[PDB]
Amino acid sequence: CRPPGQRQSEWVDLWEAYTYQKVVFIKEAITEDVANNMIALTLYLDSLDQKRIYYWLNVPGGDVVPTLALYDTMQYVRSKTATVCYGLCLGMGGFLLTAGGEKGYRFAMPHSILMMHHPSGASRGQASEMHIESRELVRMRDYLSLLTSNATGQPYDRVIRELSRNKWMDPKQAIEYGMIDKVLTTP
Amino acid sequence: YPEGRPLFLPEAERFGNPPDLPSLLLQQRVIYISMPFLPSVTELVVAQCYYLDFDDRNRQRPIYVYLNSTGCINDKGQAISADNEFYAIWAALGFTRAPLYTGVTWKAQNQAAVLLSAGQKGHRYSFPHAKISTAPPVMNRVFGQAVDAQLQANELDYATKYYAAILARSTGKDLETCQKQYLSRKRYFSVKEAYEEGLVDKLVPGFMLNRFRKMQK
Amino acid sequence: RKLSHLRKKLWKEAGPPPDLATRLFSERIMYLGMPIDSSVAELLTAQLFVLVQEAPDPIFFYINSTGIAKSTTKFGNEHEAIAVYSMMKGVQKYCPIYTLCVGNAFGEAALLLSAGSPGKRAALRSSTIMLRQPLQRLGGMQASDIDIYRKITREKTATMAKYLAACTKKTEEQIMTDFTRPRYFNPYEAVSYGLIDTVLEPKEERAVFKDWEKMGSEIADLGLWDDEEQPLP
Amino acid sequence: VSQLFQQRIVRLGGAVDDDMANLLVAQLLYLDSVDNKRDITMYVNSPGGSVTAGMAVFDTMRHIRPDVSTCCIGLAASMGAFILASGQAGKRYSLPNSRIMIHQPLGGAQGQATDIEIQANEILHHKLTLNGYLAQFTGQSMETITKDTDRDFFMSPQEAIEYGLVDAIISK
Amino acid sequence: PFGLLLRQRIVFLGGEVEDFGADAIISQLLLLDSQDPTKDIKIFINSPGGSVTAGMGIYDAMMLCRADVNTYCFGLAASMGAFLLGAGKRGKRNSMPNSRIMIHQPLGGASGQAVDIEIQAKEIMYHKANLNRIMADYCQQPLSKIEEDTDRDRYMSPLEAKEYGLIDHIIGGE
Amino acid sequence: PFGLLLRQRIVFLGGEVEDFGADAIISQLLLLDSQDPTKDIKIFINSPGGSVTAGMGIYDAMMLCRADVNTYCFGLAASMGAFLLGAGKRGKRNSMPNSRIMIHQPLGGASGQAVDIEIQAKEIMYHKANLNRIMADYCQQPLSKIEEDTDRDRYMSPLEAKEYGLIDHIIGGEEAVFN
Amino acid sequence: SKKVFMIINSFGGSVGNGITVHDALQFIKAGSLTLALGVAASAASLALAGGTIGERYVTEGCHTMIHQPEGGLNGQASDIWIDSQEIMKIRLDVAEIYSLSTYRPRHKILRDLDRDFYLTAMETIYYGLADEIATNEVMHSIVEMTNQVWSYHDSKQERLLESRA
Amino acid sequence: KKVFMIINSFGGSVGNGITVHDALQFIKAGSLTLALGVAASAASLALAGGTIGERYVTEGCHTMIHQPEGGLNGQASDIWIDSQEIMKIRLDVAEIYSLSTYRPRHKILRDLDRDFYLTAMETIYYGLADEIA
Amino acid sequence: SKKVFMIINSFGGSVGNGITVHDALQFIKAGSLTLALGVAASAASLALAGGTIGERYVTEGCHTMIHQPEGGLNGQASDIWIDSQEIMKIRLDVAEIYSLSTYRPRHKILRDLDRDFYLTAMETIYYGLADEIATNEVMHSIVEMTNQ
Repeated sequence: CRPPGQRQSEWVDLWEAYTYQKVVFIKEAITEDVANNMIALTLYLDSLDQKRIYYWLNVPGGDVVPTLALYDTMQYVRSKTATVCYGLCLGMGGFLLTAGGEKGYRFAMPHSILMMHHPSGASRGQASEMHIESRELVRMRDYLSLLTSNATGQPYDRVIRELSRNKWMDPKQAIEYGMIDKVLTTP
Repeated sequence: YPEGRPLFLPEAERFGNPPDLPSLLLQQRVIYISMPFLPSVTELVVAQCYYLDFDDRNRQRPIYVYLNSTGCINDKGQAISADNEFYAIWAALGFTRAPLYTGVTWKAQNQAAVLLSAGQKGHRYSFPHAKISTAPPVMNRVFGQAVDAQLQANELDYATKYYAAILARSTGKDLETCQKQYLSRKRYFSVKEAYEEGLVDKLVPGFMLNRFRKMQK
Repeated sequence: RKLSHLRKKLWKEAGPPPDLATRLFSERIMYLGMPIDSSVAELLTAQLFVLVQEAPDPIFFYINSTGIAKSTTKFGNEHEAIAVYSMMKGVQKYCPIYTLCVGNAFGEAALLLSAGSPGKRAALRSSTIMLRQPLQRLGGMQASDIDIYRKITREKTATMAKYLAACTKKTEEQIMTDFTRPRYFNPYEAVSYGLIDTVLEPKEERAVFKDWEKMGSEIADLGLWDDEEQPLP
Repeated sequence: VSQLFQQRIVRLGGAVDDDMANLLVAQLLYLDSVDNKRDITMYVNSPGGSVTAGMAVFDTMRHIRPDVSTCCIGLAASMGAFILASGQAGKRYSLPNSRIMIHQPLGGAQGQATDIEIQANEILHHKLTLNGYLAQFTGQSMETITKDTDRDFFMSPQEAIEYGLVDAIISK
Repeated sequence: PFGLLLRQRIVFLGGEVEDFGADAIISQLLLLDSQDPTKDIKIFINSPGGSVTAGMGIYDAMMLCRADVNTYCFGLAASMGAFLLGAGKRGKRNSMPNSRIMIHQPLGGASGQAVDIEIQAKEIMYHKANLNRIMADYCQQPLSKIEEDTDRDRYMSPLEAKEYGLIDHIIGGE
Repeated sequence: PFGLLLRQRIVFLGGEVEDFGADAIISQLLLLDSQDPTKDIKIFINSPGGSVTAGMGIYDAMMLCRADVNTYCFGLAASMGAFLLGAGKRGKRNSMPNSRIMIHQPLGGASGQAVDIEIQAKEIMYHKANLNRIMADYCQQPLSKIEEDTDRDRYMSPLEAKEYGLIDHIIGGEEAVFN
Repeated sequence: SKKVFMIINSFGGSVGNGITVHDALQFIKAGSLTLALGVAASAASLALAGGTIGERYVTEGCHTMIHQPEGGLNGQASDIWIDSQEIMKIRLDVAEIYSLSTYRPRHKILRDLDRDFYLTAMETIYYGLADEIATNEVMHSIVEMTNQVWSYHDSKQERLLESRA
Repeated sequence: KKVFMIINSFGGSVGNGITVHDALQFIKAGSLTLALGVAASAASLALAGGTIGERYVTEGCHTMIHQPEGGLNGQASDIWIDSQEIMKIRLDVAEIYSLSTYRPRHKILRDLDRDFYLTAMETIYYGLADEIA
Repeated sequence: SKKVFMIINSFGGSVGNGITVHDALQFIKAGSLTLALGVAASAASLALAGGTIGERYVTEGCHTMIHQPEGGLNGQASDIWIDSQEIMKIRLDVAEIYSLSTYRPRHKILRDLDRDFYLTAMETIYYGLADEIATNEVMHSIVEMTNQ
């Protein structure tokens, strides 16, 4: 998916060409690097003007802190946000799918595969260090569960019990569960 | 289609400065040899020489050759490349027309020391704390009969006599003398010792120390 | 003079360029978003010199940094943060520098969070501002280094305390007593301490209360030895 | 080693570690259990070692009942040299061509300002203790010994005779 | 040389405590309990510590022995050799005058996610509570300063630790 | 088979000489001396070098032995085996007709602060002087010539060495000495 | 104008390279303002010392380091000796530089080289590596100097962009 | 005006084949899909994703069809959950093949079981392709 | 420029590449002036001998080393045998090319490819692989041709 596609007058790269139209393709699992690039892109796109930012996600997973940073940047910008799911949204990608446009602007392709699970993490040290890290990670689970529950409309206690293991969904299950809002078809 | 002729500084001052640094130095007729004499440096220096003697109108504007390389031998004394990379550079720098000024920034060692000496008399520069050193040529480990090692000894003796010839022409000494003093054992020269023996001739022009400037202020 | 020519640079030079870095530098936005290191500090100094030279117009500084590195990976030095901080303090009298914390700002970046022009210094409500335990995960020295090492680490730790009191208007004794364990503030606690001037609440809030999880059942009957059920929320 | 071991020979060979120190300590304790009077001799050939293991060996040597005569063969370097210097007075021998080195402790540290400062002052503690013991063993003052241990001090066996580490040479 | 001491009822708890070494020591202590329910068992300690699981197993074996258990410290007893050094009988804990004793709080391993990390943090809080309790029991010290000193790794000379309470005698009085 | 030879007062020093290898040989020579003081020892040297420290340890052991310690080089004796072979009793050093004898200086290095570099240069220079002084005494050649020769990288046949003063007899009667 | 600006924040680097950058700064005929930020080890300290006297600024939290070069040798006995002579002559070179940049006695400078010696801003001024402590007002003055020097090129660029636009 | 997809892919993850199939169906003007040499599973899905009537295969081309692959790791219940999704993937792939080949879905599942190779003519007959180049 | 100047300095390369460059240089209509700087190993010696005869220049300090093809090969006995026969055929190809470039008999060329074979400037010109010492005026004129 490299070839620069022609723009208004010149040859510009495919992903830069997309962002010229506010479209932000996220295609890699969210590591520090991709998250920083997408946070920067979101901030600059909101800088140009305020129309709307569509995020097309193919995320197969990712790390928790960078994903929450990207979420907070999406919420901070003036322009609204819509998230479409081309391919699949797993874990923190399935959390980003519930990060933009609560009012009926989450779409998914018909065979997109959706998955949510409680955020992972790992850290060791002293005893007290493990206390501090464990308390922080429990705070993180609770925050992401509050966000998931207020995004989908499911009870907080239900979400806690559901996401402890992996949770997989077809787009029909995702509409019925409240994860997304519409499924893209030929139109 | 049309033959695109590279236009040079007298008529190219109207096209602005070059974008990056190596293009700047090439335009100033400076060939900065900052990296050991690998085949890459040889190729690049040959191309720079070919471009510089390509369309100089007067080809008397000297070519500057600043050195920051230990030549064809690695830091730990074992050859990193061969003596033929030096010959190719040296030969190339000879097929031009302009006087060849050479200078040392920090280190001119083992081949770059010879190439340093091989500049114009009266126009070899160094920084006042450059370290110069001359060592015998070194081959890299190859396997075989006594005949293969004898062939390598013959090749290394051609290389040693070559360097001794250049150093004799530069330092103005007896040929076998220059072989004995420099190439016989790995010997170090400060800037003053190197000047004493004809290795270098001057510091870089305009070199003035800081507290010296202060006390002339 | 130079306003119309920032405009002209936009017209001819700074509109076409593709790199997101180039577009951001056109928008006077400096995104510190990576363990701050030597390369990052030199880049930020170059950007900030050129941004001064463009105009006395303001600068936006987004900070999503995990300190000089994560505690599970090799650290750098504390001198990159001091270099960037000194550059920012020198710049500020001639150019406003809004400094905004998206995500996280651990230790060194916290200084870079607090070094924005007063009154223009904000962090998102969902951020964390960590004054973490001091420091140096580099452990490759010997005993022949001990005589120097103390006179470095204090030399670094105390330097930070000083700079932090020149950003929070506090007493360096408090900052020294607070270093001893990583103390990470909420945005409101940060404004109380002085690290930031405002807190950026979102336009809309999503997360609600979860206190409806509390049980509230009666105290256990004195004649009911509870079993060993160890549950999870 | 057993062939030497039955001869009341304990080999401190090679750079010391905690496993080598455990082996030395077990040998010394067993040999003291066998016979509390008849002497133990101990060949020293080591370029260094951890300070704690050397301290363990030195204390085990001290408090057992047989005198642990130390004979240097080859080399003794700054932690094997301290062990060699700690043999029973009058019974610290050297081979005529062996060399003796003394120099300061070593080791790394990592952690917070507090933890690595603690490692720093424990290294100072090692340095103080070693200098005090060396002053006990040679007879020179704290100042000369501290200057000597400060920088790599290579010495010949004879010099060590008049500098107190060794008692004699085996030219016999 | 070790086996020739194992007939004189001596156990070397040298080197870092790990699963295999601790298992070996537990087996030796079972054997020595088997041989004679009365004769003294001496344990020599030289270690930067190790697992708190294995160390607690060694502690249990030491307090299973119906025989007396002496502990001697050679050089380094650190964070689990200190714990097992103080575990000898009251009145029979010894160290070399130049031995270093350092007290510390346990450390844990890593498997999984935030619920699993919860599980492990509960483990290690329990272990820290238990180490503090037992250590403040045989040192005859309040839990306050044991919690205070364990959380800061500070090496201690044998006279200093003897004033603390870990050891009962120093071999030489020095 | 080495047990029977050790009973016959024959000690083998073969392969690279190292610290532990030295300690083993030192012990064998001390055992052979303390058992029997009047019967000679034979040490066989086929060794491409070694450590100067370990080599001087073995040399001290050899010079302590009351029982005259002959040496019999076979194959190689390179720059540290050759010194030990030259440290047998005068008149009782032997070599095979086609052994190769090398005399040469040691290598070395240093790192970090050049204080230790100057100390290592001083220690390598000590090794040079020490070895050469005793080499000159037993080769019965001027110390200047020995210092010059110990510089030059070169093998020699046992005929050249027997002329040079190192060894004293060639086992084979110089009938299989090949150049 | 054309007075070079060096910005120095470097925790290491071979000493010979610091000497090279020092001399390079030396042969430039106009001035040379060197500003050290945060740190300058041996190489970067030699770079800092090479600025024009009156324009070697060091920031308050900057720590320079005088120490002798760290090396490693591998070769024969003559190679060991000749290379240790390399390193000792380099130490004397650095002592010469620090005297001709600080006016301190070369004996004391050589002692400071012997054991790695860190210096903070005030002491770095005291020995003679830098002239002024770069406090905030000094830093303001430096960015003003950059403003004035860059503004000539800026005006050239102004006129060119006026033509193009 | 019609996306003309040249296919020559010895392999790939099946989920990516599904994703490319969805992307193909997303655009409304038909898609031509010409397979060369080989079209394995992740590309066999793409080949079956072209416009019925405009999917071509070359005489030399061979078509691979197989069930998805996966590695799992974790507790017993994690393994159960992950097995359930791989089964969902296999059922979806069988459904896509059924839509393109008009053949019993259970039969297509039976044929997926092991690695399945089709010559160009068997690719035509099965239904993944329509014509021969 | 009705001549293609080809500047040689390369320490080796598979001999098949030298054969390819030799054939190409012998195929193009335009002349060829091949200059050797420093060294010309196996493939470079083939490329140097490949230029127009009479315009194969070599500097005073150049060396030309020609060695027989060296290969490596694993497998069953028949595979080793077949690859062996092919490598011998390549050795004969190279010997014949040198024989036709230098006019020496194939048997004296094959005798020389028995072992690595170094030749100086005079030795190379005598042998026939090059034709003239490269003096400064030579590519004075070469550069002037590229410019005129």
